[PDB]
Amino acid sequence: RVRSTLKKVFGFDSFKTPLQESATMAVVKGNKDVFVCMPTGAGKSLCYQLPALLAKGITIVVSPLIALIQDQVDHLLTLKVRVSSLNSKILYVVDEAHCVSQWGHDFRPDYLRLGALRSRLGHAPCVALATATPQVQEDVFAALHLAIFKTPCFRANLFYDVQFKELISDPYGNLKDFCLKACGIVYCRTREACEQLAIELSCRGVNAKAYHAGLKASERTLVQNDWMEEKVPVIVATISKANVRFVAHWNIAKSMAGYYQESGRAGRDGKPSWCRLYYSRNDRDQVSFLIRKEVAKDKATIMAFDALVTFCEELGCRHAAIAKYFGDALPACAKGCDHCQNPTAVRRRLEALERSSSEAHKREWNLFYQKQMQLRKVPPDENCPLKEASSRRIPRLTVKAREHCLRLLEEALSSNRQSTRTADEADLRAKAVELEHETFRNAKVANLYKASVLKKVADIHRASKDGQPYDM
Amino acid sequence: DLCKGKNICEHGGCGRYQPRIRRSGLELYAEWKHVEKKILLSPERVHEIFKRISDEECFVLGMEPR
DNA sequence: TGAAAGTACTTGAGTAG
Ligand SMILES: Nc1ncnc2c1ncn2[C@@H]1O[C@H](COP(=O)(O)OP(=O)(O)O)[C@@H](O)[C@H]1O
Repeated sequence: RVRSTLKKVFGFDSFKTPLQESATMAVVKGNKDVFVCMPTGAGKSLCYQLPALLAKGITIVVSPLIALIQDQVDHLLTLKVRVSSLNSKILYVVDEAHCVSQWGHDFRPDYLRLGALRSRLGHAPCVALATATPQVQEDVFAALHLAIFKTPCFRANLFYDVQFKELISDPYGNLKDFCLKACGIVYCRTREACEQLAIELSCRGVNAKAYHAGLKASERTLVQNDWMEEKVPVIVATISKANVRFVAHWNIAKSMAGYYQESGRAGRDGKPSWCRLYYSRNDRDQVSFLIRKEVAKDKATIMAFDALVTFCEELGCRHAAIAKYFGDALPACAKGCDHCQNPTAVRRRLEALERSSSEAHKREWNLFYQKQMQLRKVPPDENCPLKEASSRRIPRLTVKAREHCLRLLEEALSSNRQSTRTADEADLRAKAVELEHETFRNAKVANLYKASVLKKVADIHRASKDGQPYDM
Repeated sequence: DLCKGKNICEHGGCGRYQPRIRRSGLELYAEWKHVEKKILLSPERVHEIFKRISDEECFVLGMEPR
């Protein structure tokens, strides 16, 4: 029943995107894992629920988003499908490839269970379903470790363009005008993502409704259903229509594929949806701070964010850059990209940004130093003569460094023995242990430890030169 | 001080917005941001605005009606 | 050439799935 299932069973089979038919075949033929990556609205429910209807057993789906799981279950119930929501024939395939990825801003999971169920039914369809990007794609090929159904020219329904806030006198007014010359869903950075931006837009006469973590679930469902029937044209969301006149980002997204996913929820039919990106250097540094303190509390995150930064600052087509990022061939796309519509305008804008890049003083200098230095960034073997050698009270003080300082102290003690006739080496071992431990407890940073041991060895040399024995 | 930060008329009806009043010498201006843009607030207009304020709404402003 | 200090006002501004 690769195609004999038809729309009559659930709702679907019409070869939505002709390889959509093969999307069933890619599962029907059992071609291991097929990298299904298509623009939103592609009927992936046909791709990975038809085998769920046709599996000899179960086809457990990894759709973390419980609300998403329940919505899928009920929408398929409207299509008469034996699917059950286990969230909180089908029990609710490695679905939601962004769930196992931090780039799709969905790497917020827990154990296996559903994943464990999938590993149990590996004989049953093992599918992976908009993350086919060498960084992200190989992350799926490594972290998840599975044909690429990535769209050949991604999507030409978005008029990608980048406008810099520094160049614009009134970024709020500029985004209001851009929305005017175009429903709409807008994302941005944290620190009350919705509230302030939505208030400013509403003051601009463009009713923007907030969707934040602190908002009530009743508010969430009200704004969602209002946005469904065009009651509220503009909805602001943090990370949470076939028209979607604007998906502009006031601030940069958390991850490159995160930005792709947040801008990829437009044009269900394929109608143009503009889509614009606003970039700020201060925003770049702030998010660099955030990601660095996140990874501190891993290098792929900073590498991909730098890739995003250079993508927003490169002289070339945005679709070409995403092909470099998503691994596709040359897009060869017509007008609809900022460099495609006007290379000169993009080059002039980047040049203008480069030219315009340049108690309050305390915090200003602190932020400057942090932003300008951030971008610039073993147990004792057998017989180490150190007291509590397995300690790290002094940062970046390697045990080999401790051994070297101890050897400097030990040759100092040997010279003191040759000059003052100390007892022997057997108790000199314990004496060196005590001296090094005292120097350890009297210093905090590594340089301070080196300075203190240098001062102590200078004092030992002074005592040896004086001729008196090195007393306590 | 409490009422300056509200640019939107919530409470009661009149869901419309409130302009920014800027004084240039002897002239007032209602610089409507985007909801034309600048209108020289005529004193007859402010007279019409003020004549509608209820007694409660002016006594709370400190101005006794009588 | 060679007034100046306290209180206004007047603006833009400002953390998660
Ligand atoms: N093969 C098809 N032919 C015609 N309409 C379809 C087809 N497949 C899906 N549709 C409709 O498109 C909707 C999209 O479902 P979904 O699987 O969530 O899309 P997406 O690929 O973006 O995940 C479905 O609810 C379905 O009703």
